[PDB]
Amino acid sequence: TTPLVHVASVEKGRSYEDFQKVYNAIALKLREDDEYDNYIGYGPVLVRLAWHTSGTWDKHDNTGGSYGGTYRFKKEFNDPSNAGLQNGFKFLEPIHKEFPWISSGDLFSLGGVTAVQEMQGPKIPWRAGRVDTPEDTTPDNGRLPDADKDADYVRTFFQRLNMNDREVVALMGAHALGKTHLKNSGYEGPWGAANNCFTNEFYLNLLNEDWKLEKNDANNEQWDSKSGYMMLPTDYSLIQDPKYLSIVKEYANDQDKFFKDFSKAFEKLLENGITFPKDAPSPFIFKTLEEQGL
Amino acid sequence: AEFKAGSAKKGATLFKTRCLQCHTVEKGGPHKVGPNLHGIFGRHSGQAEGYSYTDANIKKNVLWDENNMSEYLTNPKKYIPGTKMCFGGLKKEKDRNDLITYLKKATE
Ligand code: HEC
Ligand code: HEC
Repeated sequence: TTPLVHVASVEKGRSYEDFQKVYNAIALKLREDDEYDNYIGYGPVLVRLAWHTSGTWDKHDNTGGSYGGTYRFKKEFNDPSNAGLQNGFKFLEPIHKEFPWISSGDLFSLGGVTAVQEMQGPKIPWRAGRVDTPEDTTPDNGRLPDADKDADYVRTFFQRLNMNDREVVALMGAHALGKTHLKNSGYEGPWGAANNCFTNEFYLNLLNEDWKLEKNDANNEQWDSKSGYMMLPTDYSLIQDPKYLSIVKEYANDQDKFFKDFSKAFEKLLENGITFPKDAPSPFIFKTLEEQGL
Repeated sequence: AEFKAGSAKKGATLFKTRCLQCHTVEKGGPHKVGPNLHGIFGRHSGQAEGYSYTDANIKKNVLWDENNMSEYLTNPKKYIPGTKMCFGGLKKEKDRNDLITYLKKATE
């Protein structure tokens, strides 16, 4: 008859205590398997995983998005845009086996929320209820952003995710986490030095480092600084565009502000495409391990 | 925390894998993301000449020794709230002892 709607349905009897148990499981494994990627740990790749699985959404026909958890299928799993994400998938496998009742999309998104919180970032309210959909619902590759582009490209790309200037700049601050790996994306290097702590370092480095546009070993160009950091062409476009620059500057000078906006934008990202019943529960705000005397 | 002598070799590996990213240990070595650590034991926190410390680190005004260093490395932000050093900490005593045994030697 007409267009797709995805209704949030949380499994019977499953509530906040259940999901907090899953959060804890991820947070614990994040601490136990700490050697990954030269001790950066799996936090950054989990955040990138939550973003890539949600970022396939197209607001115009409601295809893609985190709802269906389709990254588990071949086509999306092998999207070149997802090179390296297999690591986050493997990290979460045992977790899913311990908690078989949680949906795939619910697990991928919760993984990003847990990683952000456990890396001392802002609390990200989260809502359960994503439901696995058949392989046929797997979007084709090509929906994630190219990093070799400019501000106009970034702005129009994010319009497809219903994101505005503020939301775009805030979400990009996640690049404070982890690093680019030449074998994965054709780009190499960290955006900063505090790779596994969620801060506003991305904006600070963008504004305070001396950047030089250079070719890397994969023959792509990236902006490099003397400190050994890098910025993708799309990251640097945030100080090339005037509108974006003003927001970069305000986050560079106010982390609490960045945190609040990032929290709102990341949850929105994670919930795009999802219709939540009006009688559905208020979003959950999980306690960190630290907050549990753990 | 109470330091107990350990393995300098294993401590060297811990340092290389967990600290070198941001710190050098040789005398006259350069500051990097973090302060060069030569002469760290016996000096007060935030006194490395030429490095821009956080306000919190300097105010801790801790005269570094093997014991409070062990306490610090167990949970940096906990011991010095607001420090900008990004590091969750070495939770195992054995790990902290091997590392400090090495640091005592490498810096000395
Ligand atoms: C960055 C990602 C770092 C890693 C990894 C480690 N350290 Fe660090 N350290 C770093 C910074 C930026 C600072 C400054 C803190 C501030 O708030 O100003 C420090 C500081 C220390 C100190 C105190 C030095 C002093 O007071 O003179 C010590 C003793 C220290 N760091 C030790 C150390 C060790 C042994 C590490 C690994 C186990 C280690 N650091 C990691 C940045 C980074
Ligand atoms: C809110 C999350 C988020 C957003 C939005 C985001 N990224 Fe990232 N991105 C990450 C994280 C975290 C990593 C670090 C992954 C790691 O260390 O394994 C990352 C890594 C990457 C990498 C390196 C991957 C590798 O391992 O080589 C590329 C390239 C990249 N992002 C491009 C982009 C582009 C282009 C955009 C949009 C213009 C974008 N990212 C938006 C979270 C995000």
